[PDB]
Amino acid sequence: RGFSSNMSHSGSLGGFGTFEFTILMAALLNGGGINSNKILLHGFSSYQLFKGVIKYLATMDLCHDGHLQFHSNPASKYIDEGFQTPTLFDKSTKVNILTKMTVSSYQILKEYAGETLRMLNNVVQDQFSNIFLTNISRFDNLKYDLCYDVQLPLGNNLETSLAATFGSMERVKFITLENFLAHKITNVARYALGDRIKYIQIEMVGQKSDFPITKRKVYSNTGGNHFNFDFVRVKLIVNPSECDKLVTKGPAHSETMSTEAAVFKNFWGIKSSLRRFKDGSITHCCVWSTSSSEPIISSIVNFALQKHVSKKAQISNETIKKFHNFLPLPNLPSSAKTSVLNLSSFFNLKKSFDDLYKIIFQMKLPLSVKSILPVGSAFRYTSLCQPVPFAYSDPDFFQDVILEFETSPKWPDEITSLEKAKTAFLLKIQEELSANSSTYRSFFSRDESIPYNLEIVTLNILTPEGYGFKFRVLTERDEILYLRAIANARNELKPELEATFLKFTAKYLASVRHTRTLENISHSYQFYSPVVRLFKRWLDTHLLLGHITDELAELIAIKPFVDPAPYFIPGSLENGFLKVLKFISQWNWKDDPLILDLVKPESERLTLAQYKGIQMNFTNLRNSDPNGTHLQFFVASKNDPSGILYSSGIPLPIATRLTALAKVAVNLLQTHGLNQQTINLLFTPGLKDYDFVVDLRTPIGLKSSCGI
Amino acid sequence: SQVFGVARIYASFNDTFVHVTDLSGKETIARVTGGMKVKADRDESSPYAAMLAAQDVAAKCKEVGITAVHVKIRATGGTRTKTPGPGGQAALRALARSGLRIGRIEDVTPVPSDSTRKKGGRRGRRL
Amino acid sequence: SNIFKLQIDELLEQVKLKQKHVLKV
Amino acid sequence: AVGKNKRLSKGKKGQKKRVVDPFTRKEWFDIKAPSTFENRNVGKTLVNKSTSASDALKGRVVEVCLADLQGSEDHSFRKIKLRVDEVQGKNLLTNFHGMDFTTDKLRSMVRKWQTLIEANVTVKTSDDYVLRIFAIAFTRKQANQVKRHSYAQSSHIRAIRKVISEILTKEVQGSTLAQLTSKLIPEVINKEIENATKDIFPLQNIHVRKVKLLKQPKFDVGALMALHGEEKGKKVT
Amino acid sequence: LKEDIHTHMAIFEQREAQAQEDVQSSIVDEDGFTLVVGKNTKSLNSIRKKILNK
RNA sequence: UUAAUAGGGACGGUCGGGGGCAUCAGUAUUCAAUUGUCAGAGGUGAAAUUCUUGGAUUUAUUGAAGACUAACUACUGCGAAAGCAUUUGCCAAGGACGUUUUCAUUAAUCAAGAACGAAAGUUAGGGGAUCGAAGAUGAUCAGAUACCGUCGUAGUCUUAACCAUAAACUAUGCCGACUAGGGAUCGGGUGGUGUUUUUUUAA
Repeated sequence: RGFSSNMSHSGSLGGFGTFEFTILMAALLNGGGINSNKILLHGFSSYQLFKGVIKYLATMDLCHDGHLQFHSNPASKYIDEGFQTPTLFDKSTKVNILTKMTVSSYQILKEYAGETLRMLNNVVQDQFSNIFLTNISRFDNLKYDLCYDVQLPLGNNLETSLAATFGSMERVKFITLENFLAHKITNVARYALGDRIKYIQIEMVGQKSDFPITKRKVYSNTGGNHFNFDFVRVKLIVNPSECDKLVTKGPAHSETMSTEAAVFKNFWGIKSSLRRFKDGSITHCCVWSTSSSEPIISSIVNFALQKHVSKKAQISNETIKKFHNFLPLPNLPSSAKTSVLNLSSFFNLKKSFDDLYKIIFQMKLPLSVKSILPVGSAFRYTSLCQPVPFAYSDPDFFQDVILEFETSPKWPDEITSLEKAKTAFLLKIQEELSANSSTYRSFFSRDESIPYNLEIVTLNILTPEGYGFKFRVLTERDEILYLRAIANARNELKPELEATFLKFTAKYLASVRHTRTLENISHSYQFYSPVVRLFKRWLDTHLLLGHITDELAELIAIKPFVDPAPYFIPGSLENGFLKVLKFISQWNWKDDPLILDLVKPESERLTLAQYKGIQMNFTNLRNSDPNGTHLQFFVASKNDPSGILYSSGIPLPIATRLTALAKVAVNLLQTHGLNQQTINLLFTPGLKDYDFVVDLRTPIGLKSSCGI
Repeated sequence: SQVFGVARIYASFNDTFVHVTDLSGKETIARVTGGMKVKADRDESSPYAAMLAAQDVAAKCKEVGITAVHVKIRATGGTRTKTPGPGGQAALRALARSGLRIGRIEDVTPVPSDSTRKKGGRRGRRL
Repeated sequence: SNIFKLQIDELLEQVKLKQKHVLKV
Repeated sequence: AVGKNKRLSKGKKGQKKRVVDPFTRKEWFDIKAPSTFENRNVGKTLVNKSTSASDALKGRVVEVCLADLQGSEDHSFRKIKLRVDEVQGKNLLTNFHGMDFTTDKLRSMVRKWQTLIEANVTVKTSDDYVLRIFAIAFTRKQANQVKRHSYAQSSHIRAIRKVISEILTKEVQGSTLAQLTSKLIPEVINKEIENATKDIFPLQNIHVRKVKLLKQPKFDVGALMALHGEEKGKKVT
Repeated sequence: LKEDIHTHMAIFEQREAQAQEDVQSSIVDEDGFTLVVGKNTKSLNSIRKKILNK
C-alpha cells in the first residue's frame, strides 16, 4: 500500500511502519476496548493477531472522534474524545506516536484497513495474493483517480509573497515551508472540492532526505538550499456520485451572516453567489460549467488554488484531457458542454422505444404479445458512439430487440417452417404499423449470425425521432428444436451443432440477462459507462473488435469494479481504463479463470457451492484443452456458468495479441511515465507485424452520418 | 386544475366519522363527526348528524383548495357488521350535495378471514 | 483456514532473511 | 353530544386555542409516477414547510387506481401503491410499493358451485427487491357441461398450485421490478397461467391478487432517476 | 416474401396433415399386430426416434 | 375335493376438511413506535361509570403476542365414534376399485377387561390476544327495544396425568338372505364418441 514510517506532513504517504504497527499490537494485547477488555489474546496465532488490528484500524476512529491511550511501563482504554488528529497517546511516556500521521493519510489508511477486512472475512474467494503479493503503489494513476501537478513560481527561491505567507507564526507550528505549503494545499483543496472527493494526497515530487557530510542541509536543484522539492502533485480519490455536480452547495441564507457563511463568501470571493432553487431554499452557491474534455474538479482546483496559494501557479492535468477527447463527441446540441457521465443520449433512445413499445401492444395479433425486451448496446450504456438522431451510418444504429409472443401449441415443428411463421408475425406487424402509424418507416432484413440458419428475417423500424430498432422473434419451441438438433446429428457433426446452439443462446436467451444486470449495475458504477467505450475504442484501433464479441469486452471492462481489490473502485476514465489494461497484462488465462459477481457494491453473490462448481468447469475444460488453443478466455458469472459463452471462436493469435499489447502498454507506462506522447503511442496501431496490409477508402465521408 | 382528496367515511352503529385527507393519507385536512353536530348522544348515528357533519368538511375542503375527493366508505368490521350503515350513505349524499367532485367510491370495511369471538356470547346479543 | 495458514508459512520462508548475512553484519 | 344537558367531561378544562391555522404553514407538493405508467400526473400532497419537509416526504405512500394512471377503464379494479423516494423542486419521485384489487371485484368474483384456488409465493427479483405475490383462479364449466358444479379434486388443486407457483417464481426471478410492473399492467402473467394450467383443467378469471414488497436494498438515486427519465437556481440580483 | 411464406406454409400443412392421419389410422402389421399410437402424436418418424432415444 | 358375489393377505393406480411431527400464508383483535388534525370518543330504548388538551376516537408506515382458517361451504368428503376446512415436506394408517396372484373355513354372536370418548371440571408447569362463570362498580328512568355498560378471576390455548359425562338420536341389538320402480352426487373400473387439449423431454 506504499506505507512507511517516514514523515507525512512533508507530503509523502506514510508514517505508519512496523513500529507504529508493532506498538499498536502491544496496546491491544494489553487492552484497547471501551471497557479496557483485551481485544487480542496472547495465545492468538499470527493470523488472529493481524486480523483484529486490520479490524481495529478499520472501525475505531483515532483522529476525529475517539483516541486510544496505553501504558508502555494500566490497561489500554479507548476514549470517546478526539484531538482532531491521529493520536495513540502513551501516558507512561507522554508521547503521541501518531504525530507523524497527517489527517489526510489517516482516512486513506483507514480505507485500506476496512477494505482488506472485507477480503479477510471473504470465504468464497482466496485473497492471500491480493492482500500481500500485489503492489498498489507502483503507479500513482492506477492508485489515485486524478493527479494535478502544480508548478510554484520562481522555482532560486520562492517569490517574496509566498515566502511572506509562510511568516513567523507558522515556523513554530510548521518547522519547514514544505510542511506548511502541503497543509495549505490540502486545506484549500479539501475545502474547495468538499464532498466531490473522498481522499486527497499532496506529494512533494523530487524531495531528498540525504546530503553529503560536506553540507549542512539537503540541496535541491530547483531549491537552492531554500526548498527541498521540484514540484507538488495534487492526487485525488474522486467521489463519482457528486464529482460532476454543477453547483457546490454552501451555507443557507440568514438575517445575520453566519461564520460558515463568512468563510464561504471569502473563500470563493466573486465566484460565490446567493441563489434560490425551485424548492424555495435560499443558499450561498457558486457555479461551474461542464465540459466534455475536463471534469469540474480541474476547474475548482485551478481557481481555488490560484486565489489562495499563489496567483502565479500553473495547474495542468493533460493526461485526463487526452482520454476524454479520445471518447467520441456526439453530434447533439451542447455536446461539448455535456459531461462524460451524462447518459441523456441513451435516455432519449429509450423514450423513443417506449413510444413504439406502446404501439406494438395495443395492436391486435393472432397471438398476444408476452413481452418486448430491448437488448441493444445503447440500452445498456455501452455503444461506442452515443446515439444520434438519423445518424444511421453508425453500425450500432439498429438496436436489437427481442419480441416474445404468448406460448402456443400451433408452432411449426420444423425449424425452417418455425421461422417462416416467425417472419409472418413481423410481416403483419409491419402491415398494420404502416397503416395505423404512417410516420414510422420499416423494412425487413436477413440475419446470418446463427450458422446454417439462413431463413432468419428481421424488421428494422425507423422511428420518427430518428432512431432505428431491429426486431426478432423468440419462441419456446425454438430452444428445444436446437436441443433436438444436437441429438440427431452424427457424432462427428455434434460439436458443430452445439456451436450453433451456443451462439443462439448468446443472442436470444443470455443476451436478455446480460443487459438486465449490466443496466442496473451501471448506475452504481458511474464511470463504467465512459470507460467501456474507450476500451472498445482501443480494441478497434488495433483491429481486435472484429474477433471480440462486444459482451466479452464488457465483462473484461467490469472486472476492476466488482473485483477492485487490491485497488479501490475507479472514479476516473484514465484510472478505470489503465486498470483494465493492467489486469490483462497480468492475467494468465491458461491457468487462471475469470469469474465475476455482477452485483452492486456492498443477494446474488456467488456462494461457495456455485463458486467451486465454476472452477471445476475450468479444470475440466483445461484438462481437454491444456494449451488453450480452442478456448483462451474463460469468462463466467451467474448469467454464464459454462464460462465459454462469450469467449468462443476467437483465434489464438488474436487472444495473444490482446495480452501482448496490454503488457507492452504496461511496460511502456513503466519505462516512460504517463504523458501526451505515451497516450498517443497507446492508441495508435503498428500495422507492421501484419503480413499484408490493404488500404481502403469509402466514396464519401461517414463521420457526419455516424453522429461524430 | 383539479386537486384531489380522499373523503373517508366511518359509519359506526353509534356514530359517523367523516374524514377528508390527502391522497396518501397521513395529513388530515378536516375531520368532523355526528357528535360535533348534535345535542344528544342517541342521535349521533342519525343521518341528520351525518349531513351536517359532511357539509362542514366540504366547506373546509373548499378552503384548503381540494375540489375533488375519492370516497372510501367503511364499517366497524372485525367480528361485527360488514356493511356501512345509513349514516355512511347519508354522508356520501351530502358530499354530492356540497358539490365536491367525487372521484371513486370503494368499500374498505375490514373483513377478517378469521375473527375472534364476538362480544355477544353464545345466547347472542342485540336484544 | 488451513489453506491460509500454510500460505502464510510459505510467504514467510520466502522473505526470511538469510542468517549468513546476519553473522556478517 | 354538544348539548348543555350533556355532562362535562374531564378533558374540558385544558383547551388549547386555535391561534394558528395549520394550512398557513403547509406547502403543496406534486407527485409523479414512474415511467412505466402512461399518466405521470397522480396529484399532489401537502406538508409543513421546512423549519425539514423532505424527511416527511420520504416514506410517503400513495395508493391509486390504474385507470387514472393508464387512462383505461379496463384496469378500474386494480390499485398500485407508490412510495415517494426522492424530492426535487416540489416534484416527488415515487416507486412501486404494492398492488391490490378492490374489495367489490373480489367479492363479485367468488361464486357458488365452483372451487377457489389461491397460491402465494415469496420471491426476489434481480434487483434484490424481495416480494410476495398472491394469485387466484376459479374453476369453470365446459360448453357442453351438464353438471351444476365444476369442482376439482384435491390432487388437482395441488397440481395447479404447483404449476402456478413455478410460473410466478420464474417471472419474478428473471426480471426487474420495473420490468415486473411492465408485465403486470397488460396482465400477461394470467395468460400463461391459464395456458400452463390448460392441459390440466379449464380455469376462469385468473388474476394476480396482490403484490407485497417485504424488503428493499440500499436506495439508489441513480437508478431512480433513470426510471423517471441537475437544476440550477436563480441569482438574486 | 409474401408468396414464399404462403407457399411454404401450405406445403407444410398438407404434409403435417398427412403425417398425422398416417399414425392414427389403425396401423396393423402383416402378422396382425396393431401399432399403439398415443393421442396428440403427429409423425411416425417421431415414434421411431423415441424407440431409439429410449 | 371347491376356492362361498364367506373371509384373510398380497400387489397396481387412485381417493380422502382420516391421524401425528415440522413448515408457510392469511386478514382480523389487542398492544407498542412514528406520523397529520382536533373535542369529544365509547355505550344504550334512554342514560352513567369509563378513556381523552401529556391529544382520546379516527388517518397511514410498520412491529410484537396469542388464538383461529371467512367468502369458495354444497341434503358433498374422511374417520369406529367423539370429531376433522391455509400451503409444503416427513412418518405410518385406511375405505372403495382392478387382479386369469395367494391361505383354505381361518367365521357370526358374546363376560370380565382394555383403547378411544364433545363441552365442562381436577393435579403441577408454560402461555395469557380475544371471549369470559365468579366478584366489583355505573344506572336504576321507560315494557317491543326490560337487562345493559366498564373492570374482569377461574376458565377459553398448550405440556404430563385424572374426571368418562351430552337431545354422545334412526329418541330404534348384532350377523345373514329375499321382497318395488326413478335419476342426482362421490371414488374406482370398462366401452364409445367429438369438443377442450396438444408437438421427440418425461408425465
